[PDB]
Amino acid sequence: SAKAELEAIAKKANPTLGYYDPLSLADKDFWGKGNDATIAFLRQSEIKHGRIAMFAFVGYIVQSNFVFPWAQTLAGAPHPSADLSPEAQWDAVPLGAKWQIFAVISALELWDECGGGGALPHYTKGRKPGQYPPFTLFRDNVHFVLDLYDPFGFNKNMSEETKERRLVSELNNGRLAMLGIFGFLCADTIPGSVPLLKDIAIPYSGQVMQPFEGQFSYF
Amino acid sequence: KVDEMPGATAPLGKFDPLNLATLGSESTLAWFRAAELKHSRVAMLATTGYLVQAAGIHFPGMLSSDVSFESLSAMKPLDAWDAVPEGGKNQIYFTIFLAEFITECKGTHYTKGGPLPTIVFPPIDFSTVNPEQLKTRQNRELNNGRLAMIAIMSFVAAANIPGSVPALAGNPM
Amino acid sequence: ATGFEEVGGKPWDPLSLGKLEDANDTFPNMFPKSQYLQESEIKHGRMSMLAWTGVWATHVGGMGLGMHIPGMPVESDWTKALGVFAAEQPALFGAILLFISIAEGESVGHSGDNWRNMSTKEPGNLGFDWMGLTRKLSEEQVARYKIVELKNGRAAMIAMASLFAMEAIPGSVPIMNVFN
Amino acid sequence: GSVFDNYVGAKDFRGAQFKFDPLKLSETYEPFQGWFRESELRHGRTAMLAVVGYIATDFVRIPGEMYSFEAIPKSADAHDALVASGPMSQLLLWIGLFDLVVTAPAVQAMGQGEREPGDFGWKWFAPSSKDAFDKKREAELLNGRLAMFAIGGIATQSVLSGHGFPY
Ligand code: CLA
Ligand code: CLA
Ligand SMILES: CCCCCCCCCCCCCCCCCC(=O)OC[C@H](CO[C@@H]1O[C@H](CO)[C@H](O)[C@H](O)[C@H]1O)OC(=O)CCCCCCCCCCCCCCCCC
Ligand SMILES: CCCCCCCCCCCCCCCC(=O)OC[C@H](COP(=O)(O)OC[C@@H](O)CO)OC(=O)CCCCCCCCCCCCCCC
Ligand SMILES: CC(=O)O[C@H]1CC(C)(C)C(=C=C/C(C)=C/C=C/C(C)=C/C=C/C=C(C)/C=C/C=C(\C)C(=O)C[C@@]23O[C@]2(C)C[C@@H](O)CC3(C)C)[C@](C)(O)C1
Ligand SMILES: CC(=O)O[C@H]1CC(C)(C)C(=C=C/C(C)=C/C=C/C(C)=C/C=C/C=C(C)/C=C/C=C(\C)C(=O)C[C@@]23O[C@]2(C)C[C@@H](O)CC3(C)C)[C@](C)(O)C1
Ligand SMILES: CC(=O)O[C@H]1CC(C)(C)C(=C=C/C(C)=C/C=C/C(C)=C/C=C/C=C(C)/C=C/C=C(\C)C(=O)C[C@@]23O[C@]2(C)C[C@@H](O)CC3(C)C)[C@](C)(O)C1
Repeated sequence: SAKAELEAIAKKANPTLGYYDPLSLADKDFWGKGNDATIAFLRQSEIKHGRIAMFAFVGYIVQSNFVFPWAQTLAGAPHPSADLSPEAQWDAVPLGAKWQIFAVISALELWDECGGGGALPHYTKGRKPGQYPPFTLFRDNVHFVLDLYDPFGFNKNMSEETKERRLVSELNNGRLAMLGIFGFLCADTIPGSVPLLKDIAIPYSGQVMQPFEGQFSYF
Repeated sequence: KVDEMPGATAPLGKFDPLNLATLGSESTLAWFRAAELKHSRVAMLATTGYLVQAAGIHFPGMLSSDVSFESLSAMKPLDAWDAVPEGGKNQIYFTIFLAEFITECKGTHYTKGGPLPTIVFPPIDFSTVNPEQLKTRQNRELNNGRLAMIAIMSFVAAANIPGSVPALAGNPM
Repeated sequence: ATGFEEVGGKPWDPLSLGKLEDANDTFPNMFPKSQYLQESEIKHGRMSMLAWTGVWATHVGGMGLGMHIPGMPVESDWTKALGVFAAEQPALFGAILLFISIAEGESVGHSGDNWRNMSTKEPGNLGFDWMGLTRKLSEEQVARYKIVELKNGRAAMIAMASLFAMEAIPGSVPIMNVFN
Repeated sequence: GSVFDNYVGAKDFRGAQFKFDPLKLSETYEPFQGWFRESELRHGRTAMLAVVGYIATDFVRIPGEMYSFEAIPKSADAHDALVASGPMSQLLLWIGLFDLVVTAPAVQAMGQGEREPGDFGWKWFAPSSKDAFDKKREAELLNGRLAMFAIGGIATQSVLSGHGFPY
């Protein structure tokens, strides 16, 4: 089943490429959980990395472009620079403000994975037969409408012939901008600037995998 | 039967020239099976535990009260075994001494057809993992151990006899 | 599985010490009933499993263990280690002795006479099944771990008899002259 | 037996059924189920005050020489520099006294079935129903259980760090 379900959607992303599997990673246990939770976890991860990817690349361009002027912190408040590297605009974020960025993600990462309740309905399915799903229920606590992925609802008008043009595209759309990150974000760390890439964040950023540039260490 | 057994791969198939699988009963072959399974896992951890302990990976802090991790910026990885103190060497054996018990005290012992030695702590539910792809892994597990049983003997012979191994004698160990 | 695998599958009572109190009418209730003998054997076994491990974990050097709680008194042998601890730490020694005194008194206070078969409890059943074990296990395992506790109690009682004999008779157990 | 349909509070952060009895305590110690609830309600209330009571003390301090910021720099030390002078002996005397004359007769009346556990007679604002009173009870249980972990972190990190309100 699980091997057959990729080969149905292999031949839709690229019929010349087709079924891509030399490292044989989609048939086999992670922590010991079986084939049906194998593909759906890898069909999971390939788009979570890709959903951030489109949202990174659009997020990169506008920070190289026009910066955002107001008061950012309560005292001083200068808003780190316009032309300057969004790479190290991320490091020029204050120490406090990085935590609430990470904590609201963890509020959404706690949100994505639980499973349906034993006395009330709260959550969707996980990886047993689940898809790669959205969040779909934002009404469970005392809050107002900030439905995630749904600002101004209207997605109620497309059928199963038409939704496959939106799933499989974003697969390939998310793979482009994923390569669009590392094709650029290496080109600041190294010179080499894949075809030609020059008027840029001119030193290296400094440990792009670092959440926190300076304040606390571990030794 | 040597046919239908993980460990029989493509380049040799049934590798038994001196006919040792026939030498006893079926209970005999099951003993040699999980011997090689256990000989593998010790040698895989010792070969990999030789390569690091030689490049300077170096746990931060103190191993014991005064014999902290200077055992790596010093003596060879074949050494630093008497440098580990006795109470430190003792709990290693006894965690192993405990781990050899659940291995033996299952409901069915493996020479009576029971299961191979499983993980002592955090035993995920296990190889409910698609038995076609289970057979490919137990070939992977044993072959890496076959290579590691040779390799850990290479690492001992290089530490005793200099020049006993050509493209490996020019290595500081 | 039976508890008798080392004596031939049969109840090992040479010298008939369980049959006494019933052989004759001549001492009316002066020998213990089966229920009292069964709790004594479990209790002697449980105290011996703790005490052997205690003298084994505090022996320094040799095979030894030399493990030592920080702040307690350093004493080489186990023979004098109680009286040193009793003098130096009165509050800790008094709280352990009170805890042992209450729990051991509570063992018999709620149940009937043990010396006579009138107890209404299983022997060895102190209310310490906190882990919730035997409420999750099945009856074959629960009956099995009782025998495991018994024989390990029995191996430790013979150990404690060896540990007593080596210090009263210097050549008594020869496997420890060498072992130290 | 089966404490879960004998009481309330078998709910996680959501309100779905959780049934948190891993060690089977309420089955092995079945006559102590009322005492278990009584203690948990006691510990919870103590924690909910001692959370709030604590960390709201780095802002305000009642007037007086010892109270107002003089010999007591932080909120966390406030024990064993105040024990000697009297207010800890005074507050031990009453919490003691109260515990020695009314809540020990109260827990005597629980075991005879003459008292619901954790009652004390503070029926001023109860919704006076069955579905709504359980929801108030659950909201008390779920808050009190969080306050136990709360001051467990707040008292530990303030000896370690020594900082103000974010410890
Ligand atoms: C490509 C893979 C990769 C690599 C190589 C690293 C490497 C590292 N990660 Mg990281 N990480 C990764 C992927 C990766 N990450 C991913 C995918 C995630 C998930 C989002 C994380 C999440 C993560 C977290 C949450 C944290 C790290 C941290 C670290 C650092 C740990 C060692 C340390 O403390 O050194 C010292 C730290 C550095 C060299 C980097 C920051 C340097 C600052 C500016 C100070 C430099 C001064 C001084 C010389 C060094 C430290 C002193 C100290 C007093 C500050 C190290 C540089 C930790 C870290 O950096 O905290 C400081 C940390 O908290 N990682
Ligand atoms: C678990 C509860 C608890 C405990 C043990 C303490 C303990 C302490 N507090 Mg504290 N406090 C608490 C809760 C608590 N507080 C709460 C909830 C508040 C907010 C009002 C305060 C506000 C507070 C201040 C402003 C100060 C202290 C101070 C002190 C210290 C000296 C004693 C004193 O003057 O108390 C004073 C206590 C109060 C003014 C309020 C206590 C209110 C109690 C909890 C009411 C509940 C019981 C009540 C009798 C029930 C009546 C209900 C009715 C229907 C019958 C001492 C370490 C002083 C100090 O030295 O600081 C370090 C000080 O200046 N506390
Ligand atoms: C180095 C090793 C040492 C560290 C290891 C810790 C030691 C092991 C744990 C010891 C536990 C003692 C056995 C349990 C006794 C508790 C009795 C009880 O609570 O219910 C017994 C009573 C409950 O009373 C009952 O109430 C019922 C209503 O539900 C009915 O009315 C019953 O009739 C009535 O008996 O609770 C009381 O304590 C009330 C009297 C107060 C005085 C009791 C004596 C003091 C107890 C202190 C010891 C507590 C031990 C701590 C618990 C674990 C330790 C982390
Ligand atoms: C789940 C059940 C657990 C069972 C426990 C057994 C395994 C435990 C492993 C870890 C012990 C941790 C205790 C911490 C204690 C602690 O860390 O102290 C540290 C202590 C260090 O003592 P040293 O004398 O080195 O210290 C002196 C200095 O510290 C003073 O300067 O090490 C021990 O004593 C080693 C314990 C080995 C004990 C062997 C156990 C029993 C098996 C015996 C079987 C062999 C003979 C029979 C063969 C047939
Ligand atoms: C079988 C079993 O039970 O085990 C379990 C254990 C456990 C833990 C449960 C499991 C797990 C989880 C695992 C293993 C997760 C691993 C995750 C991992 C490994 C995540 C890396 C991210 C790296 C990034 C994003 C790098 C960015 C790098 C960037 C952005 C760079 O620029 C690199 C950089 O170099 C440049 C290009 C230029 C230089 O100038 C500077 C620097 C250095 C910045 C598994 C899988 O289940 C297995
Ligand atoms: C003569 C001279 O001069 O040249 C030298 C050349 C050279 C090359 C140096 C020599 C050599 C020998 C070599 C290269 C020897 C290498 C030997 C080898 C191959 C050693 C592998 C060990 C495997 C390990 C540690 C894996 C553990 C894996 C563990 C602990 C797991 O977690 C299992 C795992 O499955 C789970 C349960 C979950 C799964 O999700 C996946 C993972 C992995 C997580 C010689 C012969 O000496 C001579
Ligand atoms: C080697 C090492 O280092 O380990 C350490 C840790 C270790 C092992 C923990 C150590 C210890 C301390 C120990 C052993 C302490 C022991 C304490 C002990 C033994 C405490 C009993 C309380 C009994 C109660 C409250 C009974 C209530 C009984 C109740 C509530 C009942 O009504 C029972 C009832 O049954 C009826 C009548 C009928 C049933 O139908 C219904 C139920 C079940 C409800 C050491 C010595 O320090 C060593």
